[PDB]
Amino acid sequence: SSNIMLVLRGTLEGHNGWVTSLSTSAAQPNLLVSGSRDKTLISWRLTENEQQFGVPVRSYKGHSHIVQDVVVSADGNYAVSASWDKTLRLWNLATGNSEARFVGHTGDVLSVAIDANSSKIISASRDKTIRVWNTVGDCAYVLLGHTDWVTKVRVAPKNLEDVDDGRITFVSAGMDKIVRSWSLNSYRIEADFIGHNNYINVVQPSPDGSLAASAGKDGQIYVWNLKHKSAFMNFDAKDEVFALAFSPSRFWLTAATASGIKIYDLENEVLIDELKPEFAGYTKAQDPHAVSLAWSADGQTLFAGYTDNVIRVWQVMTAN
Amino acid sequence: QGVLGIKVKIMKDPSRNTSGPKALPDAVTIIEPKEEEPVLEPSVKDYRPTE
Repeated sequence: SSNIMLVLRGTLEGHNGWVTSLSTSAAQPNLLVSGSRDKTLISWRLTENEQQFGVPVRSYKGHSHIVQDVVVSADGNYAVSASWDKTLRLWNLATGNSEARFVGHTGDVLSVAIDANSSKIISASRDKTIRVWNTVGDCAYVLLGHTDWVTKVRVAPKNLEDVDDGRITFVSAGMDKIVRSWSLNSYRIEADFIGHNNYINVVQPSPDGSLAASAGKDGQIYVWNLKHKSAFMNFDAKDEVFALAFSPSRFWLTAATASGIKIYDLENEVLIDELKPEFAGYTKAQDPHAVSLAWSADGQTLFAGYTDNVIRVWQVMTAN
Repeated sequence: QGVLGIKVKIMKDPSRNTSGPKALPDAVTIIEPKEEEPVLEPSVKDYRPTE
Protein backbone atom coordinates (compact mmCIF):
# COMPACT_ATOMS: atom_id res chain seq x y z
CA SER A 1 0.00 0.00 0.00
CA SER A 2 0.99 3.63 -0.65
CA ASN A 3 3.44 3.02 -3.47
CA ILE A 4 5.12 6.39 -2.89
CA MET A 5 8.41 7.12 -4.64
CA LEU A 6 10.59 10.12 -3.82
CA VAL A 7 13.12 11.40 -6.35
CA LEU A 8 15.88 13.98 -5.98
CA ARG A 9 14.61 17.08 -7.79
CA GLY A 10 17.18 19.77 -6.99
CA THR A 11 20.48 20.52 -5.30
CA LEU A 12 20.89 23.71 -3.25
CA GLU A 13 24.57 24.57 -3.67
CA GLY A 14 26.12 27.58 -1.99
CA HIS A 15 27.19 26.60 1.52
CA ASN A 16 30.81 25.86 2.37
CA GLY A 17 30.55 23.59 5.43
CA TRP A 18 28.43 20.64 6.43
CA VAL A 19 24.82 21.79 6.45
CA THR A 20 24.27 20.96 10.10
CA SER A 21 20.62 21.96 10.49
CA LEU A 22 17.53 23.00 8.55
CA SER A 23 14.26 24.67 9.46
CA THR A 24 11.00 25.62 7.77
CA SER A 25 7.98 27.63 8.88
CA ALA A 26 4.42 26.42 8.35
CA ALA A 27 3.14 29.89 7.42
CA GLN A 28 5.79 30.53 4.76
CA PRO A 29 6.31 27.42 2.59
CA ASN A 30 8.85 28.79 0.10
CA LEU A 31 11.56 29.83 2.60
CA LEU A 32 14.23 27.56 4.07
CA VAL A 33 16.95 28.63 6.52
CA SER A 34 20.05 26.42 6.67
CA GLY A 35 23.13 26.74 8.88
CA SER A 36 26.47 25.17 8.01
CA ARG A 37 30.00 24.73 9.32
CA ASP A 38 30.95 27.90 7.41
CA LYS A 39 29.72 29.91 10.44
CA THR A 40 26.90 31.32 8.29
CA LEU A 41 23.18 30.87 7.83
CA ILE A 42 21.65 31.01 4.36
CA SER A 43 18.02 31.78 3.53
CA TRP A 44 16.76 29.95 0.44
CA ARG A 45 13.76 30.91 -1.69
CA LEU A 46 12.28 27.87 -3.43
CA THR A 47 11.61 28.09 -7.17
CA GLU A 48 9.50 25.53 -9.04
CA ASN A 49 11.07 26.30 -12.42
CA GLU A 50 13.94 23.94 -13.30
CA GLN A 51 16.89 21.94 -11.93
CA GLN A 52 17.63 24.17 -8.94
CA PHE A 53 14.85 23.85 -6.37
CA GLY A 54 15.77 27.03 -4.52
CA VAL A 55 17.65 30.32 -4.55
CA PRO A 56 19.80 31.71 -1.72
CA VAL A 57 18.46 35.03 -0.43
CA ARG A 58 20.61 36.22 2.47
CA SER A 59 23.75 35.02 4.22
CA TYR A 60 23.83 35.72 7.96
CA LYS A 61 27.40 36.38 9.01
CA GLY A 62 28.21 37.16 12.63
CA HIS A 63 29.02 33.75 14.08
CA SER A 64 32.65 33.08 14.96
CA HIS A 65 32.43 29.28 14.99
CA ILE A 66 30.45 26.26 13.77
CA VAL A 67 26.71 26.84 13.42
CA GLN A 68 25.03 23.71 14.77
CA ASP A 69 21.25 24.12 15.02
CA VAL A 70 18.95 26.55 13.21
CA VAL A 71 15.33 27.34 14.09
CA VAL A 72 12.92 29.69 12.32
CA SER A 73 10.14 31.51 14.14
CA ALA A 74 6.47 30.57 13.93
CA ASP A 75 5.58 33.62 11.83
CA GLY A 76 8.47 32.94 9.45
CA ASN A 77 10.15 36.34 9.87
CA TYR A 78 12.78 35.57 12.54
CA ALA A 79 15.44 32.89 12.89
CA VAL A 80 17.43 31.80 15.94
CA SER A 81 20.90 30.38 15.30
CA ALA A 82 22.95 28.29 17.72
CA SER A 83 26.70 28.29 17.13
CA TRP A 84 29.90 26.86 18.58
CA ASP A 85 30.96 30.24 20.01
CA LYS A 86 28.79 29.76 23.13
CA THR A 87 26.34 32.39 21.83
CA LEU A 88 22.91 32.49 20.20
CA ARG A 89 21.91 34.97 17.50
CA LEU A 90 18.43 36.20 16.57
CA TRP A 91 18.12 37.31 12.94
CA ASN A 92 15.47 39.24 11.05
CA LEU A 93 14.78 37.11 7.98
CA ALA A 94 14.40 40.22 5.78
CA THR A 95 16.77 42.82 7.22
CA GLY A 96 19.68 40.40 7.52
CA ASN A 97 20.96 42.07 10.70
CA SER A 98 21.04 40.43 14.12
CA GLU A 99 18.53 41.52 16.76
CA ALA A 100 19.72 39.77 19.93
CA ARG A 101 22.94 38.08 21.06
CA PHE A 102 22.15 35.57 23.79
CA VAL A 103 25.20 35.04 26.02
CA GLY A 104 25.74 32.92 29.11
CA HIS A 105 26.58 29.37 28.06
CA THR A 106 30.05 28.31 29.20
CA GLY A 107 30.10 25.57 26.55
CA ASP A 108 29.41 25.86 22.84
CA VAL A 109 25.68 25.68 22.13
CA LEU A 110 24.56 22.52 20.34
CA SER A 111 20.81 23.05 19.88
CA VAL A 112 18.13 25.71 20.24
CA ALA A 113 14.34 25.52 20.36
CA ILE A 114 11.57 28.01 19.61
CA ASP A 115 8.52 28.38 21.80
CA ALA A 116 5.12 27.39 20.43
CA ASN A 117 4.32 31.10 20.47
CA SER A 118 6.92 33.87 20.24
CA SER A 119 7.77 34.03 23.93
CA LYS A 120 10.66 31.80 25.02
CA ILE A 121 13.93 30.53 23.54
CA ILE A 122 15.19 27.13 24.73
CA SER A 123 18.88 26.40 24.20
CA ALA A 124 21.00 23.31 24.88
CA SER A 125 24.76 23.55 25.26
CA ARG A 126 27.84 21.47 26.04
CA ASP A 127 27.98 22.87 29.58
CA LYS A 128 25.47 20.16 30.61
CA THR A 129 22.80 22.86 31.03
CA ILE A 130 19.70 24.19 29.29
CA ARG A 131 18.86 27.88 29.15
CA VAL A 132 15.49 29.61 28.84
CA TRP A 133 15.68 33.13 27.39
CA ASN A 134 13.28 35.89 26.49
CA THR A 135 13.15 37.28 22.97
CA VAL A 136 15.08 40.32 24.22
CA GLY A 137 18.24 38.35 24.99
CA ASP A 138 18.42 37.81 28.74
CA CYS A 139 18.39 34.31 30.24
CA ALA A 140 15.34 33.60 32.40
CA TYR A 141 15.98 30.02 33.53
CA VAL A 142 19.01 27.76 33.93
CA LEU A 143 17.65 24.21 33.83
CA LEU A 144 20.01 21.54 35.16
CA GLY A 145 19.64 17.80 35.59
CA HIS A 146 21.94 16.55 32.84
CA THR A 147 25.38 15.33 33.91
CA ASP A 148 26.79 15.44 30.36
CA TRP A 149 26.40 17.32 27.08
CA VAL A 150 22.89 18.00 25.79
CA THR A 151 22.78 17.67 22.00
CA LYS A 152 19.14 18.14 21.06
CA VAL A 153 16.12 20.00 22.44
CA ARG A 154 12.99 20.32 20.31
CA VAL A 155 9.61 21.43 21.61
CA ALA A 156 6.63 19.10 21.70
CA PRO A 157 3.84 21.00 19.90
CA LYS A 158 0.63 21.35 21.90
CA ASN A 159 -2.07 19.89 19.66
CA LEU A 160 -5.31 19.63 21.67
CA GLU A 161 -4.29 19.65 25.35
CA ASP A 162 -6.94 20.83 27.79
CA VAL A 163 -8.59 23.54 25.36
CA ASP A 164 -5.49 25.34 26.66
CA ASP A 165 -2.99 25.05 29.50
CA GLY A 166 -0.33 27.75 29.14
CA ARG A 167 2.21 25.00 29.85
CA ILE A 168 5.18 24.49 27.54
CA THR A 169 6.42 20.90 27.17
CA PHE A 170 9.59 19.83 25.39
CA VAL A 171 12.31 17.16 25.48
CA SER A 172 16.08 17.16 25.89
CA ALA A 173 18.83 14.63 25.24
CA GLY A 174 22.58 14.26 24.78
CA MET A 175 25.58 12.20 25.94
CA ASP A 176 23.85 11.32 29.25
CA LYS A 177 22.19 8.34 27.48
CA ILE A 178 18.84 9.64 28.77
CA VAL A 179 15.86 11.57 27.43
CA ARG A 180 14.19 14.12 29.69
CA SER A 181 10.84 15.92 29.49
CA TRP A 182 10.41 19.48 30.73
CA SER A 183 7.38 21.66 31.48
CA LEU A 184 7.42 25.47 31.47
CA ASN A 185 5.31 28.43 32.56
CA SER A 186 6.88 26.58 36.80
CA TYR A 187 9.70 25.73 34.36
CA ARG A 188 10.41 22.42 36.10
CA ILE A 189 10.98 18.72 35.40
CA GLU A 190 8.71 16.02 33.94
CA ALA A 191 8.96 12.28 33.26
CA ASP A 192 12.11 10.50 32.06
CA PHE A 193 13.04 8.10 29.26
CA ILE A 194 15.92 5.61 29.59
CA GLY A 195 16.25 3.29 26.62
CA HIS A 196 19.47 4.02 24.78
CA ASN A 197 22.48 1.71 24.91
CA ASN A 198 24.81 4.44 23.64
CA TYR A 199 24.40 8.21 23.95
CA ILE A 200 21.61 10.06 22.17
CA ASN A 201 22.61 12.04 19.07
CA VAL A 202 19.22 13.60 18.25
CA VAL A 203 15.57 13.69 19.35
CA GLN A 204 12.55 15.02 17.48
CA PRO A 205 8.93 15.12 18.70
CA SER A 206 6.15 14.22 16.29
CA PRO A 207 4.29 17.03 14.49
CA ASP A 208 1.18 16.45 16.60
CA GLY A 209 3.32 16.37 19.73
CA SER A 210 2.46 12.96 21.23
CA LEU A 211 5.30 10.81 19.83
CA ALA A 212 8.96 11.42 20.64
CA ALA A 213 11.62 9.81 18.45
CA SER A 214 15.18 9.50 19.75
CA ALA A 215 18.31 8.15 18.07
CA GLY A 216 21.89 7.46 19.07
CA LYS A 217 25.28 6.07 18.11
CA ASP A 218 24.23 2.42 17.91
CA GLY A 219 21.45 3.28 15.46
CA GLN A 220 18.84 2.11 17.97
CA ILE A 221 15.89 4.39 17.23
CA TYR A 222 13.31 4.57 20.02
CA VAL A 223 9.78 5.94 19.79
CA TRP A 224 8.05 6.95 23.03
CA ASN A 225 4.77 8.45 24.20
CA LEU A 226 5.06 11.74 26.09
CA LYS A 227 1.43 12.30 27.10
CA HIS A 228 1.23 8.59 27.99
CA LYS A 229 4.81 8.27 29.31
CA SER A 230 5.58 4.88 27.78
CA ALA A 231 7.55 3.33 24.95
CA PHE A 232 5.88 3.23 21.53
CA MET A 233 8.29 1.06 19.51
CA ASN A 234 11.97 0.39 18.78
CA PHE A 235 14.01 -0.21 15.62
CA ASP A 236 17.68 -0.61 14.75
CA ALA A 237 19.41 1.36 12.01
CA LYS A 238 22.68 -0.67 12.29
CA ASP A 239 24.63 2.46 11.25
CA GLU A 240 25.32 5.93 12.64
CA VAL A 241 21.97 7.75 12.56
CA PHE A 242 23.04 11.39 12.59
CA ALA A 243 19.62 13.04 12.39
CA LEU A 244 15.95 12.12 12.13
CA ALA A 245 12.72 13.89 11.25
CA PHE A 246 8.99 13.24 11.42
CA SER A 247 6.74 14.03 8.46
CA PRO A 248 3.60 16.20 8.58
CA SER A 249 1.43 14.34 6.08
CA ARG A 250 2.65 10.74 6.25
CA PHE A 251 3.31 8.71 9.40
CA TRP A 252 7.02 8.47 8.70
CA LEU A 253 10.49 8.80 10.23
CA THR A 254 13.39 9.87 8.06
CA ALA A 255 16.72 8.81 9.56
CA ALA A 256 20.12 10.01 8.38
CA THR A 257 22.24 6.89 8.67
CA ALA A 258 25.98 7.01 8.08
CA SER A 259 25.38 5.05 4.85
CA GLY A 260 22.26 6.75 3.50
CA ILE A 261 18.82 7.97 4.51
CA LYS A 262 16.26 5.41 5.64
CA ILE A 263 12.55 6.09 5.85
CA TYR A 264 10.51 4.11 8.38
CA ASP A 265 6.77 3.68 7.87
CA LEU A 266 5.43 3.87 11.41
CA GLU A 267 2.04 2.20 10.98
CA ASN A 268 3.61 -0.86 9.34
CA GLU A 269 6.79 -0.84 11.49
CA VAL A 270 8.84 -1.53 8.33
CA LEU A 271 11.22 0.69 6.40
CA ILE A 272 10.05 1.41 2.85
CA ASP A 273 12.64 3.51 1.00
CA GLU A 274 16.38 4.17 1.10
CA LEU A 275 18.08 7.32 -0.22
CA LYS A 276 21.66 7.14 -1.49
CA PRO A 277 22.72 9.83 -3.99
CA GLU A 278 25.32 9.17 -6.68
CA PHE A 279 28.67 10.84 -6.06
CA ALA A 280 31.81 10.56 -8.19
CA GLY A 281 35.48 9.92 -7.54
CA TYR A 282 35.16 8.33 -4.10
CA THR A 283 36.12 5.01 -2.48
CA LYS A 284 32.65 4.04 -1.14
CA ALA A 285 33.95 4.13 2.45
CA GLN A 286 33.58 7.90 3.00
CA ASP A 287 30.54 8.84 0.94
CA PRO A 288 29.08 12.08 2.34
CA HIS A 289 26.38 11.14 4.82
CA ALA A 290 23.46 13.33 5.84
CA VAL A 291 23.56 15.48 8.96
CA SER A 292 20.41 17.62 8.59
CA LEU A 293 16.87 16.58 7.67
CA ALA A 294 13.73 18.67 7.27
CA TRP A 295 10.40 17.92 5.64
CA SER A 296 8.25 20.49 3.88
CA ALA A 297 5.26 22.10 5.59
CA ASP A 298 2.77 19.95 3.67
CA GLY A 299 4.97 16.86 3.55
CA GLN A 300 5.77 16.94 -0.16
CA THR A 301 9.52 17.71 -0.22
CA LEU A 302 12.49 16.64 1.90
CA PHE A 303 15.66 18.68 2.44
CA ALA A 304 18.86 16.87 3.43
CA GLY A 305 22.05 18.70 4.33
CA TYR A 306 25.15 16.58 3.76
CA THR A 307 28.85 16.77 4.66
CA ASP A 308 29.68 17.57 1.03
CA ASN A 309 28.48 21.14 1.79
CA VAL A 310 25.29 20.55 -0.22
CA ILE A 311 21.56 20.59 0.38
CA ARG A 312 19.75 17.96 -1.71
CA VAL A 313 15.96 17.98 -2.01
CA TRP A 314 13.94 14.84 -2.66
CA GLN A 315 10.48 15.67 -3.98
CA VAL A 316 7.77 13.06 -3.48
CA MET A 317 6.76 11.87 -6.97
CA THR A 318 4.37 8.94 -6.63
CA ALA A 319 4.95 6.91 -9.81
CA ASN A 320 1.62 5.13 -9.34
CA GLN B 1 94.94 28.80 45.88
CA GLY B 2 92.21 30.29 43.68
CA VAL B 3 88.48 30.72 43.13
CA LEU B 4 85.92 27.95 42.82
CA GLY B 5 82.80 28.50 40.73
CA ILE B 6 79.59 26.92 41.96
CA LYS B 7 76.42 26.45 39.92
CA VAL B 8 73.28 24.96 41.48
CA LYS B 9 70.18 23.96 39.51
CA ILE B 10 66.93 22.65 40.98
CA MET B 11 63.89 21.62 38.93
CA LYS B 12 60.92 22.08 41.26
CA ASP B 13 57.89 19.82 41.24
CA PRO B 14 55.55 21.29 38.59
CA SER B 15 52.44 20.11 40.44
CA ARG B 16 53.45 22.26 43.43
CA ASN B 17 54.61 25.24 41.33
CA THR B 18 51.86 27.73 42.07
CA SER B 19 51.32 30.98 40.13
CA GLY B 20 51.88 29.51 36.69
CA PRO B 21 51.66 26.23 34.79
CA LYS B 22 51.18 23.08 36.84
CA ALA B 23 52.79 20.58 34.44
CA LEU B 24 55.35 20.24 31.68
CA PRO B 25 54.34 21.32 28.16
CA ASP B 26 54.18 17.71 26.91
CA ALA B 27 52.68 16.23 30.09
CA VAL B 28 49.33 14.73 29.06
CA THR B 29 46.87 13.49 31.68
CA ILE B 30 43.90 11.34 30.61
CA ILE B 31 40.87 11.06 32.88
CA GLU B 32 39.90 7.45 33.55
CA PRO B 33 36.32 6.89 32.31
CA LYS B 34 33.55 5.86 34.66
CA GLU B 35 31.94 2.44 34.23
CA GLU B 36 28.15 2.25 33.81
CA GLU B 37 25.54 -0.45 33.19
CA PRO B 38 23.35 -0.17 30.07
CA VAL B 39 20.98 -3.14 30.23
CA LEU B 40 17.76 -1.30 31.19
CA GLU B 41 15.93 -1.32 27.85
CA PRO B 42 12.35 -0.02 28.39
CA SER B 43 12.91 1.92 31.65
CA VAL B 44 10.25 4.63 31.19
CA LYS B 45 10.57 5.97 34.74
CA ASP B 46 7.97 8.61 35.53
CA TYR B 47 8.26 11.74 37.66
CA ARG B 48 5.26 13.48 39.15
CA PRO B 49 4.24 16.14 36.59
CA THR B 50 4.30 19.80 37.56
CA GLU B 51 2.51 22.83 36.15
